Parts: sequence; C-alpha cells; structure tokens
Amino acid sequence: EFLKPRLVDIEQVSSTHAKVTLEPLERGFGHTLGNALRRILLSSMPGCAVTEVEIDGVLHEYSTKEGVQEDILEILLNLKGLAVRVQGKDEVILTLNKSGIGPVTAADITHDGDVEIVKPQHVICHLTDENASISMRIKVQRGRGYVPASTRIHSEEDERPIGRLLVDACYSPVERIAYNVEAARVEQRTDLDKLVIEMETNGTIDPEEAIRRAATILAEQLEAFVDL
Amino acid sequence: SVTEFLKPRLVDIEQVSSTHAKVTLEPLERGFGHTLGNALRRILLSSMPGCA
Amino acid sequence: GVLKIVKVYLAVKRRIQPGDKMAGRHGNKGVISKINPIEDMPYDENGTPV
Amino acid sequence: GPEEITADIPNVGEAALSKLDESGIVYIGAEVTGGDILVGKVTPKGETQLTPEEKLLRAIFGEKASDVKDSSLRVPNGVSGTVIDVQVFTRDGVEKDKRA
Amino acid sequence: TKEITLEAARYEDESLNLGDYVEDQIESVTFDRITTQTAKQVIVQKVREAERAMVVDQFREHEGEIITGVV
Repeated sequence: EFLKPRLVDIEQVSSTHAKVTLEPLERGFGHTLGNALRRILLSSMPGCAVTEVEIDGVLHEYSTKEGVQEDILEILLNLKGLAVRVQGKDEVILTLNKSGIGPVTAADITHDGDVEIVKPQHVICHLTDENASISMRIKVQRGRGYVPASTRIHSEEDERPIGRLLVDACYSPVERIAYNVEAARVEQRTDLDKLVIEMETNGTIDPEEAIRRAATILAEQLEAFVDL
Repeated sequence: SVTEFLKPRLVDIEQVSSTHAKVTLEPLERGFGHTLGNALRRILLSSMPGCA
Repeated sequence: GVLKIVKVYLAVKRRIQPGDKMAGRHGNKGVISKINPIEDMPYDENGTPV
Repeated sequence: GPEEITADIPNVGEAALSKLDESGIVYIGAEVTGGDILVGKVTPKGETQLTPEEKLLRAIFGEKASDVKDSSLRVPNGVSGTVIDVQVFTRDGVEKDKRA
Repeated sequence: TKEITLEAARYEDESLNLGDYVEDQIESVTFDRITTQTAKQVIVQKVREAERAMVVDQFREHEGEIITGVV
C-alpha cells in the first residue's frame, strides 16, 4: 500500500552542481532515504582522479625545474585536484607539452577520444622563461574512496625509476551533498513528501547516473538481509 | 575496481527465549554500518503495518 | 684522523594521524583522536560538513 | 688499515645493492624505506686466525682485504624518506672516487 | 647463448649437430670482487665435499672401520 518514488526532474543550474527531485514518498521516509542516499553518495562513488606522474627533467618531488615559477611540489599539489573523466578504459596515460611565456592549462593536454577534460580553464603551472618547456606525461586510473600515497608503494612491481612521482589520490567525484524534504503536490491526497537533493559535483559525474548507482549499491548490499 | 563490495556473511543469530534476538553480521565495509542501522531503525520503529 | 665524511638528506612528508598534538592560538590543546570519514560529520542545512 | 666506502657489502642480495651505484653512495632521488642502506661502509677485520680455508680463499683469489664487517649507515627504522641531497667532503690526501 | 639446435646453426652451415654438450665458448677473466661472500660459501661447500670425498676414499673403500670406538 506504499507509493514507489520515481525520478521526475534533473535541474542542472550549472555545469558543476545540480538538483534531483523525487516524487511521491510516504511519510517517515523523507529522512530515511535522504540520509542513506546522502551517505552512500558521499562515501562510495567511482572517481577518476590522477594517481602517478613523471616529469621530463626532475629526479624527485622536492627539487625544482628551470623556467617554472613554482616548485614541483606545488605543481603536484595543484595537479591532484584535476577533474578528468575517462569513458572507455580504466587506466589511461595522457601527455602534456607547452613552451614559451604563458601559463599551461588543462586544455593544452592531449585529448584523445576516450579521455575528456571537463575544466579547460584550470591552471597547473605558469611559465616565464622564453626557452623553457615541460613535457609531462600523467597517469589517471579508476577506483573509489581514498588511497593514501604511502600505501601506493605496496605494489612492489619494481616501481623505482627515479623519475616517477606519486601524488595523493583524491578520486571521489562528489564534494558537497545536501537534501531536504517538503510537502508534495496534491495527487488527490496529502501527506506525501518530495525529496530534493542538491549535489555539488566536481564535473565528472552526471546526477541521474549517480543516483541510480547509489540506489543500486544500497539495494545490492541490503539484499543480504534475507535471513536463515 | 568500481563495484566490487564486501557482501556481509551472517556470522550468527543469537536468540534469547522468544523475543530478544541479537543479529550480528560481519564484515561490513566502512560507512555502511551506520547507514544500514539508521535505515532499518527508522523503517522498523516508525512505519510498518500492524494491527492494534 | 678522518678520510672522508658523507652527509645525506632524508626528506619525509609527515601526514596527520591520531596522536598529533594540535592546538588553537590560546589554551585549547588537544590530541587528535580519530580520522572520522566525512559522511558521519555533523552537516549544516546548506550541506557543508564541519 | 683504513676504511672502505665502496659498494662491496657481503651477506646481502640484489635488493640492497639496487639502491647503490658503483661507488657506494645512494642515488639522488631514491625512495628509500626504513631498514635499507644509504652508504656502503665495510670495516676490515684482523687476521687473528690461520686456517687452510684462508689459503684456499684469499691467497688463491688474490682478495687480500681480506675480511670485512658490515658497518653501513642504515636508515633508522620507522621512517621513510627520499634522498634529496648528498654531500661528499674529502680531505686532499685521499684520491676521490668517481662519484666525488 | 646456452641452448641452440641445428636449425639455428643452419645459417652457419650446421657444423655441429643439435644436443652437443661440448665446449663452444670461453670467458677472458672474472674479477670476483662483489661475489666474495658467495666465493667463501662455495669454498665452505668445497671443503665439505672434500671431506666427504676423503671419507669415501678411506672408509667406503675399506668398508668402514669395524673396531671399537668412542661415540
């Protein structure tokens, strides 16, 4: 005698954050689904951030190159926040080349078909010297949650060419999740709560797919509650 | 990977004489214990059909 | 009585973990207790967790 | 006799020598872990004994160092690191090696 | 460098048949400096082998020592 909630609206006010609206939800479920969906969305989603890099002419993280106006540590710290979306593969390598005066942006990264950058205006590092250039190739892989840089060394796959650099993984596409309930429309009745969820995405995840995947995760893990 | 999980294995169901059951499950991946507990508590305490 | 002396510089990146002594600017000391995941945090009605 | 700074360190495998060059000094920019070796230092031990194994090993081969003891400056345990800068100070009486 | 056949030797007219175990290469000289510990271990193993060879030469050829002794 319950009413099944169905997705009815996806209000994309901008390219970064959006709103999803649920339609009739029975009384008391406004805080069950909302809190559970918020927790699932904020905890477990498949990110696509950067994992590993290798610069053309540096030996470690703490050295400095000639021509760039900020440290290699600073370029790694700015690069760990890059928002990149991968469609075809799950582990891909992208190349970067730039010379001359002027800051280098994500739009200057080679953009082979499968990989698609979402924020071309993002800055990585500036360039001041005329006859200076950087040729960095970058590593992006799938995953979920959060992986510290210290645990990344546990692979023991002979990951010791001195030109490699490990950056702190941060792939978790959602950033800020909010939800609220309100009185729904009439539907020749009352006491139905509409659930409105505002989601702040870095740019690599559409709202409807995020909600669908979160609901699938919740249902799959709750299917174990069919006891003996 | 992307969707691999840790599906819980019901370790035991301790049952006092007729009503005070104590269901324990393990493992459950981090962040899921509070979520599932909250969902079950709110859906069971508040709204469930039953005569009175 | 020395032939050669060699000095090397190790450079560690110390992260935060339960045990690090933190403080404000006047009085309120504290040892960090738990790295609680973000979902459990008390969140404001706008959505930003503390 | 004096001390030896070369990479000739016994009782260790390829894993410990992989962090070292042909001169016994760790690379600039090697991600070392607590329990490894930075500079290979071996101390010559006294003869103190006379066995047929000595005439078999050091006399025949010509390796008349002949006994060595591991005294390499190992990384103190509990800390990781990345060797950013290495300094070599040599008094102008000893012939400096290739890395110097 | 350590296993070949007549099919590969057909380029060199197959002067030798496949499966030959005779010598076909040599090394000028080995420094044997970093391998000092391995050389010492091999010397200890050779000393043990020489002791075993002397035992085989004396006791085995004499069917042991059938006489009262001390354990």
